[PDB]
Amino acid sequence: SRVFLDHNALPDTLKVTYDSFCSNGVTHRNQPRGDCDGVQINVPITFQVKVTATECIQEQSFVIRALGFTDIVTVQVLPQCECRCRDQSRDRSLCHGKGFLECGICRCDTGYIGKNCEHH
Amino acid sequence: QECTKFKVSSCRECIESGPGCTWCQKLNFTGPGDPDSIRCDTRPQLLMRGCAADDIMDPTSLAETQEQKQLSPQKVTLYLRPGQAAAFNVTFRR
Ligand SMILES: CC(=O)N[C@@H]1[C@@H](O)[C@H](O)[C@@H](CO)O[C@@H]1O
Ligand SMILES: CC(=O)N[C@@H]1[C@@H](O)[C@H](O)[C@@H](CO)O[C@@H]1O
Repeated sequence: SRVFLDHNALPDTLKVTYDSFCSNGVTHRNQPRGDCDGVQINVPITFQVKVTATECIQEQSFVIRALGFTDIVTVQVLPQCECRCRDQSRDRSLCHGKGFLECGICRCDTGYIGKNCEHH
Repeated sequence: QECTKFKVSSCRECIESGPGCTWCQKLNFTGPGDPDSIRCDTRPQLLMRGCAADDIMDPTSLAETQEQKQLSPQKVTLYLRPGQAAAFNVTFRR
């Protein structure tokens, strides 16, 4: 009847909270771990896990388990810090063809200056 | 919905400035009297200045699950943007 959801020790860069949607419409929000009482036979209970990174982390994994049971939810974490901008592959005229286009900005080749590498 | 950056010079630096920060990749977006940092702001702010929705870079936290006994799913992959929570539900039934 007493079901707790928790995870193994994590680095300071990861924060995880649990929302517990127990029976009888009893709901707990943003707690250190999942916690519900009762749980009738074959009656599913849902926990909403929220994971927040404080910086661009190195990939790693961790596990979530219900105390007293051998089940394991494997959680793999990856950073989402890269921008997928358009490059100049289909236009030799971009940046006057004298610099690299990086997320809207031209990084001119040596000897070239200007926001579009036009001068000098 | 808030973005506090300081003289950011790239999209990466912008994204690292906060979860509400986005980057406009539109060519010539910068005016004569403006620093490249102008490209970095909240989504609504960039739209106001004419940046098209598809020119706004905004990597977002995502959760993908895969597939038992008491707990499900069994595998979860999270892509985490700093400061932006990724959410996924775990179901317990016995
Ligand atoms: C985003 C997500 O998958 N979380 C869901 C939430 O949307 C839903 O309102 C709640 C009640 O069923 O269960 C989980 O918390
Ligand atoms: C894409 C854009 O608006 N930039 C224009 C470019 O198209 C044009 O060829 C050049 C010279 O007229 O001036 C700016 O670089």
